[PDB]
Amino acid sequence: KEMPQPKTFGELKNLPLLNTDKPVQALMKIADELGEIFKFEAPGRVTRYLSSQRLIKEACDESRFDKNLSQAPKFVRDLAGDGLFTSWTHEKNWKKAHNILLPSFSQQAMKGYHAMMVDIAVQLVQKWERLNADEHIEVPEDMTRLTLDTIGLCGFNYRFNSFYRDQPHPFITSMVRALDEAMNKLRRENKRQFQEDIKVMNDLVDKIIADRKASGEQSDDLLTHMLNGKDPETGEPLDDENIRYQIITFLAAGHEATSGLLSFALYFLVKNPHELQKAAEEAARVLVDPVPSHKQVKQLKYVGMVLNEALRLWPTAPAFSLYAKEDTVLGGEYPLEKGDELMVLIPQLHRDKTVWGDDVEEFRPERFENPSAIPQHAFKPFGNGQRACIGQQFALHEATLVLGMMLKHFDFEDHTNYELDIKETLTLKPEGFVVKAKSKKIPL
Ligand code: HEM
Ligand SMILES: NCCc1ccc(O)c(O)c1
Repeated sequence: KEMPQPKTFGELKNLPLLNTDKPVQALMKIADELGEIFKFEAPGRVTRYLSSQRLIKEACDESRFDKNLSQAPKFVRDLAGDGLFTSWTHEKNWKKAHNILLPSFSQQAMKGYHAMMVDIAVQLVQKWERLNADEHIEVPEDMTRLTLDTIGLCGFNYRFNSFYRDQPHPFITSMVRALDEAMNKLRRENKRQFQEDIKVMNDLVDKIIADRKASGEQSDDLLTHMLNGKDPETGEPLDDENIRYQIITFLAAGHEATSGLLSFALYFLVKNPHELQKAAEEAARVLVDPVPSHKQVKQLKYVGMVLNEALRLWPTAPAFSLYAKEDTVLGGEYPLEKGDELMVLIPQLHRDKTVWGDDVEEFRPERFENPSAIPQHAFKPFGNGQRACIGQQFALHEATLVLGMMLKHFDFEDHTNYELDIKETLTLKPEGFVVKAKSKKIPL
């Protein structure tokens, strides 16, 4: 078969369709019009956007396709070097870092990060306790303070102290503006600003790395695990520059996807008072202590379904790219040559009615009551295979912990009847999402 293609702009091909503040949402509507697969061209490039489980299940075959650096990864490499998110699978550093870090990202390791995550989670609860009557919460704003701070502490025992600030730590300022300057190229002076922001970031990370080496200190952070770890295959440790790239990667790549998830989840729950009540009821039943234990977080199952359903509707890291390792036919109908690229459009996958049923636009956490009912590769918010999100257990333990506590400690009002507005950076979030809290007065 011959692939549909969206509207073209003379010599710029489909490029100007990406000249927009909301390009994922623009691609979703094209997929609505054109179906499970379309060709997208720009000067010098072509890729194909996939939307059906039928096709994505083959694109997720790792004997046939591997991770491609385009978009999210390629421009981000300018700040995260050959960290895990921005390295090709065949780069020696990717496989080294993968084998060394997998153990520090498992469910087991979350027990070691648990206390630092509760540290920051408590600051968030205390902030909201301490608002006056008539004040309100800026949700993605507070979520982003929390996830950056949690990553900083779990990653390299460094405190950005975001809940003490109107103006973020200069590193965060630099990293935010550096992701902005990366993302903005997707369509095209402050080149020396980027160079300054990179240098702010490296100098800080290399400092903490040297300081930790000089001190000999052992703590419960990822930096300790990186300075200590040896790859079983090569027998080598990571070098100091690579360790710095990983720390920046966890911050640049991990914080926003995770605050986005918390924000959408809260958005869905306030728009669906029956499901908020069910999740509040589980939080009260389970979180019986002043501060949550790791084990109690594992017990918040409904809260976990809530998060999964939020990720289904609005996967906050919304697309990833693959290349064909050899000539191959996709779907029985589309021949591809080696090197041919594909984009997996996750929010559209997650709306595949053949897989989810007809109610795909509905918020329904009970969909995830039995995960084995979901066909393979139908739900991919953490990507695929050996290149899937190393931070997934981190991200979900964090979101479950935090949502669980917010639900234990507060009732919520959508006091403005907020109209969803999805801002896109490298990630997705509900821009301007605001709520009022009313404390249940449960002491920490
Ligand atoms: C809800 C939050 C998150 C979502 C939805 C998410 C999603 C994803 C996705 C889709 C990819 C695949 C990218 C690709 O194929 O090009 C990925 C990779 C990755 N993510 Fe996340 N992520 C989240 C949180 C985090 C956190 C908290 C960390 C902290 C370390 C993190 C670190 C990474 C890294 C290092 C990779 C590359 C892994 C590899 O290729 O070896 N992520 N993530
Ligand atoms: N760790 C999440 C990093 C990330 C952010 C945006 C994306 O589109 C993506 O594929 C991955």
